[PDB]
Amino acid sequence: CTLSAEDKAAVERSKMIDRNLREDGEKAAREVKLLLLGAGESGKNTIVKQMKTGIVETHFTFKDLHFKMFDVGAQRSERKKWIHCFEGVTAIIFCVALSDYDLVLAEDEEMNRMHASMKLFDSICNNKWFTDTSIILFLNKKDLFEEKIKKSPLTICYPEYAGSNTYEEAAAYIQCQFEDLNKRKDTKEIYTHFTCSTDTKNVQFVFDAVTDVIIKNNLKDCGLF
Amino acid sequence: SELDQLRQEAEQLKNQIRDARKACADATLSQITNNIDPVGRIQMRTRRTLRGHLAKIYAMHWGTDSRLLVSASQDGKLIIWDSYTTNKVHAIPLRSSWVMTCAYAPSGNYVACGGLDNICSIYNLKTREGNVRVSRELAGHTGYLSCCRFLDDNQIVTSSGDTTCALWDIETGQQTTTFTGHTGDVMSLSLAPDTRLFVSGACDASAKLWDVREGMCRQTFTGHESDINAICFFPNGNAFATGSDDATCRLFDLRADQELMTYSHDNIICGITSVSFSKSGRLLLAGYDDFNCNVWDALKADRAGVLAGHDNRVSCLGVTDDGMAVATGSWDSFLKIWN
Amino acid sequence: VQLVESGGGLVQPGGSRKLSCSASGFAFSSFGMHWVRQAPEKGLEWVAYISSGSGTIYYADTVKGRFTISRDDPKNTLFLQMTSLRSEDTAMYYCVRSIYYYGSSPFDFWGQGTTLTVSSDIVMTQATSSVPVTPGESVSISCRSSKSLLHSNGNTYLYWFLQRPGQSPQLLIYRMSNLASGVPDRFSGSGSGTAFTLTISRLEAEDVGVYYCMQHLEYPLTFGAGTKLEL
Amino acid sequence: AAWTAVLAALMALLIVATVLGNALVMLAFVADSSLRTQNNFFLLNLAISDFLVGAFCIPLYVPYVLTGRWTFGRGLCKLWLVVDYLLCTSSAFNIVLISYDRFLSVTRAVSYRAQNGDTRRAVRKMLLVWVLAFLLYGPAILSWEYLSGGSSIPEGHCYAEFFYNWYFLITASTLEFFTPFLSVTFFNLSIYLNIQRRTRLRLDGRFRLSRDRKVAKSLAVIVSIFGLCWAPYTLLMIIRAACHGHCVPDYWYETSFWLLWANSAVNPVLYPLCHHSFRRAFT
Amino acid sequence: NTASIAQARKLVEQLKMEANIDRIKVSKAAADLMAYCEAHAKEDPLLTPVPASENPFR
Ligand SMILES: NCCc1c[nH]cn1
Repeated sequence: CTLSAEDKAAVERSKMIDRNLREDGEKAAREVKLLLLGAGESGKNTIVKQMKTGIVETHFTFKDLHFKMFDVGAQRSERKKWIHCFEGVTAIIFCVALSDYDLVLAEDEEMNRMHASMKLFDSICNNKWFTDTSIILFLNKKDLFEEKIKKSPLTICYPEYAGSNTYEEAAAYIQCQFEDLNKRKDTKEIYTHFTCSTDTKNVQFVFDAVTDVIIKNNLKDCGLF
Repeated sequence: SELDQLRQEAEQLKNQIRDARKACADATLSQITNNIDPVGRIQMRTRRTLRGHLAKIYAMHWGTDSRLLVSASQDGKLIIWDSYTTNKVHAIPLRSSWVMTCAYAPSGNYVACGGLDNICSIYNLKTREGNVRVSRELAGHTGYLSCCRFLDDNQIVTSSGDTTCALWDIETGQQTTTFTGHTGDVMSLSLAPDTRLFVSGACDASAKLWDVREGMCRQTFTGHESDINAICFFPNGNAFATGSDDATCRLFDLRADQELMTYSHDNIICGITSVSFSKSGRLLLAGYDDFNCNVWDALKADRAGVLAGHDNRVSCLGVTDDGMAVATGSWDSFLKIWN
Repeated sequence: VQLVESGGGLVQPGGSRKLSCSASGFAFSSFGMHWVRQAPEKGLEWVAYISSGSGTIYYADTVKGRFTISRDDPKNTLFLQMTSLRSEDTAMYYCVRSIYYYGSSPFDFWGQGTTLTVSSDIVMTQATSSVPVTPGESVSISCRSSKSLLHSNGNTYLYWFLQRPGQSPQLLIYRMSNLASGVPDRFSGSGSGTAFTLTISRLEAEDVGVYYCMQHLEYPLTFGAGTKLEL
Repeated sequence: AAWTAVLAALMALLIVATVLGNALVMLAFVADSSLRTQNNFFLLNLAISDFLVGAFCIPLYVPYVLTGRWTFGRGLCKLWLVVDYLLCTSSAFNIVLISYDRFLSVTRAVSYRAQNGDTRRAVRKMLLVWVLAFLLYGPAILSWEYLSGGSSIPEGHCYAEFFYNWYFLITASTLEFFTPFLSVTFFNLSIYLNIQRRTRLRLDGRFRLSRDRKVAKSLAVIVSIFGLCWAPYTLLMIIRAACHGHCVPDYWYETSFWLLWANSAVNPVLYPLCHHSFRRAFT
Repeated sequence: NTASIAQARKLVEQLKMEANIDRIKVSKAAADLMAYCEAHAKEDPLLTPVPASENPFR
């Protein structure tokens, strides 16, 4: 009543912009946001191949679910700054190569390529920003792991490991070491899996993991838990 | 041998600089401004409430008309706001959903945002087709762009997560001048009122003065003990203030090259994300991570007001050129104005 | 930005005809559409208007109930349906685009036009009809209104248009004090209260035609008689 | 009688307690901005209905039992009848809607996430349910008095409308308690089966096992408290038509009328228990 | 490592360049800040003084 003719149309334009922003937010709310993380030589291409600038994004659809992965492996800076920008994602897809047990980093040091992934895994798990976000661990290069342990013992990376030098026995000890880094067992749960090369299981494991986390989260906002 | 020689020479130079800084100190700001009357308890109230964003807000910048302001959020849109009628002027869909900085041209025709994609996109608000279009994208950086401020329509200074700052030419899209004096991630930059100098803050707990023409570093400050996330020039341009995660704010002058005053409180444990000055420089507003905002008297280093309108970490803070309005952003998708 | 209009011609009284406009080169959805017609002798009168979003439709008092205006956003085409045409429906209709926001310039583009021949409102009146100023001398075009066009916001919703001989109208100064895009600094004017003036300086040969005025404080938009400068 | 005054005081204490609990839920919602989910709104609507039914019906029915007769002239009580019945059916349909939403939570996993936090659908559903229960219960008993016209005593009558009837009560009981009970039981059983199958598939292909037990006991209590209270009242009104006053025990029907209130008295704690927002707002 | 030598020499040159600047006393800068604040505090800012009938706040 107290507005002019040009103001009453600006109000309508603002209302249309508000109507568009609301539908854009409702459309972006039906999408799954997954943070893709990994140390050096962690064989990331495994899942990226099956699913098909500083931050790279990949968008695929599987079983009427719009997944969006955001690779941050090309960002070489302080993680503390950009780590909070991903608060609220569904789950994290971390990758650890199994052939790193007897390899050293680019800088010749006592630090092993397998322990380097353990340091990054413990950090992202204990971050204050990531408290209830689950982790989907993909152990890459399962084939080369079996061949190398036959020629060289596992005592290089894990000297206290006393057991039979086989594929299943050695891989099980490595899996326990990464799963024991999770201090908060109650709030968050790790999902370990082996990267199938020829098979398409990887995309299926993420589907089972994402739907499981959503069910575990939908009940948290309904009063059952 | 040679490494130790160069290190001891650098240490001797640093000791000489420190002696020159300490010897040229007669008194502190508290002794000079002792007889100054206090501002008094300042009480502000929310005059306008903007609720157009659907995600966390990281940046907010005012225009030269004191009525239009731009805000960046994680939803992927840039919104022009009307502070007097709570209306939206333009909606700019962003290509990258992660943005941490926004700028407004002094003429009022261009808006630039940064982000984690290492690309600064120039948007033209005044078009002959009635739609915001991308003018030029600046991808000559290898780190996340954390701040950007327009020197003029064709020249914009953009600081990124890499140790190298840059000066750009929008018409050519080239890096004219590179500043390679920092050893850490640069979080924020503050242009001088004369648009000839600017002070940048980095995560190495140090600030450095730069020149737009020569591209060299003139002065270095090391008062803070943590990563400096916010910076702001005094209205005269004689000084500037910073803010780190050490729950302390300090005022660094450009003529004395020493810390004048410090702003810290015992009940403050959170960091500083935004810092801005009033039109006259008598009041200082800083953004805290304790879900609230505080006002500090620059001359007396005393708390004048406490704003608690937001319910999340207060990411950004801006003051109009006139001083007739003060807006504050936060991770809570609600914008408010105080006066 | 090009607005092409077609669909007009000779129609007997009592029939019906439809006009269409082809919009291209801009966002048709974000721009509101206006309808202005010009009598064969002189005079402009607003006929219809629709806002962005197929809402806020307004009509003129003379053609109330007989005209229907619709816009198609996907095809960027404007429609206008006429029924029960009378002897007054003899005017060339010019399609106008407008957008409303802070700093916007409504009525910034005018189409070429389409001919049509059939066999409490603010009133703008000006006695001056012709000006004998020779090329190279300053000119002054004054207009008056029935009431103050100033609003509580502080803006005076006054518009100035120039229709050169054999050309479409063009916006020179909007809001009383602001200049449109593509207009030289020669055209300028400032007026308060109910009296306004347009002070053209360094008159050129191209700056000829009929200068109109319009108020946008309230609807219906009403134009004025206008002054036709001679060269 | 002998201890009746003491009993009246105990009943009064219960009225105070229920209103206070509902008030606390209202206060938590007002103080905390984060209570903006479709579910929280449903729980609040349930708390609103609980406070309404309590503060309206109980203080009006108290003098009815105090003096053994209605303390006003006729027509005053019909309002009590309609509001009591309206708010009771509203609470029933509200718990039904909450059970349906919880069933859709585990079943519709991905699509429920976006639709929550949207308040328009929640408001529309809460309103539709309320107006439906109102139009179902109120006008019928309101117009049956004008239709029949049977008024036994100005003070002793108006206990209910058309109380001594088999058809109407046997029809209303199925809609008010039997379908709600069946729906809640089916939803809880389906949720338990789905979550146990999920846990078994995750274990085959701990702390989660403790959660399973938590959800199992919680879903079993919410269906039992609603069942153990509403069933006797719905069963007693049906047998009332069979034996017209012959069956009537000493004060069992009177306690049963209060037993349905005991469900509403213990309701806001159990069923409108916010998932984790009330735990934060309680501090 | 010649790279470290070059980096240290560049650092030494930068320190020498930054050491030639002329510094003023803290008292002079404080007095200038006080003057600039008190000068433009009467009518320019709308924060410390709160006038009425001209503020667009409502
Ligand atoms: N229709 C439920 C009857 C009732 C209400 N209050 C007590 N009993």
